[PDB]
Amino acid sequence: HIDLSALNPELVQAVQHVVIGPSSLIVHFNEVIGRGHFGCVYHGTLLKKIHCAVKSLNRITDIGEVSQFLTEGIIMKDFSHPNVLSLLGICLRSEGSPLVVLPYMKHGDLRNFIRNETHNPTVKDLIGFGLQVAKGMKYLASKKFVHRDLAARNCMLDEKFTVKVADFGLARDMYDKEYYSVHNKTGAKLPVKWMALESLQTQKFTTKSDVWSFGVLLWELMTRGAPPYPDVNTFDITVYLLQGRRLLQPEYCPDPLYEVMLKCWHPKAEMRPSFSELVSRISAIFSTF
Ligand SMILES: C[C@@H](c1ccc2ncccc2c1)c1nnc2ccc(-c3cnn(C)c3)nn12
Repeated sequence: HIDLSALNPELVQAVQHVVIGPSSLIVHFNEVIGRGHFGCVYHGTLLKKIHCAVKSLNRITDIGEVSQFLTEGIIMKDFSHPNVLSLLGICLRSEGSPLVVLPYMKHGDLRNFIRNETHNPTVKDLIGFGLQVAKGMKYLASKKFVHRDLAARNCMLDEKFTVKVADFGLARDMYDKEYYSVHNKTGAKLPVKWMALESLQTQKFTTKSDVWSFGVLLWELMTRGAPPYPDVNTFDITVYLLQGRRLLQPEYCPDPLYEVMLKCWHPKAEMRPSFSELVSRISAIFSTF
């Protein structure tokens, strides 16, 4: 049972903005539409009816850890961009951890979308999806918000095929455990194959290490969702990157686009482009298609 007296009254006042009454929300616990480490995602509907995705946090059973997760993710309510996933609200209730309510994404996550063989997205489709991610990440960087887990699996597609940068703030979790590894300095599960080299070394995350991840994500798009470095063990990813080695050019990636990737992986964080700069580069490349 989550007691709001246990919640920092500081937290109560930010949460209050977005709370959803339990009678305003219907959840179908028999309809799992996603699986994370903190809980499952269910089909819900929010009241004037709205189809939505209900993220459970019930795996987080400690009130203090629940309170810290809310504290860190609540700023989410303050963001608004067509390429960034929005928060519909938070449903506190009678027993168990809070439910987080997000818009329903009709086409699921981006990686599964492009791996689907009937979809068979063209090079131009894929580059366009990449442009959309660049714009959402441009917005988040302007807010000084570091994502720390950008990857194709962590972006969603709505009914209009608009890409939403997702898996951040209150929607943060690990939604595919295969790509998180404890073989890093922290000892905790991390997406080591999407991480900038200095992140693996110093354990720090910046907008510049997001740029690095965006490069890997571009690579994923052009390979239609192939796993990065299938041949590099999680034990070797750091030294591999130290030796100057990088993901290879995808068969159907335009030479100009590969150049952008290499840039995102420059060893000197300050030498890598900004997202504002990436939106320009990639737009011009898309336009020449
Ligand atoms: C709140 C949850 C969510 C949101 C909307 C959904 N709409 C429809 C269906 C499921 C949904 C799940 C969410 N928020 N950010 C993210 C980022 C990635 C993923 C994910 C799930 N599986 N895989 C392979 C990736 N989920 N995710």
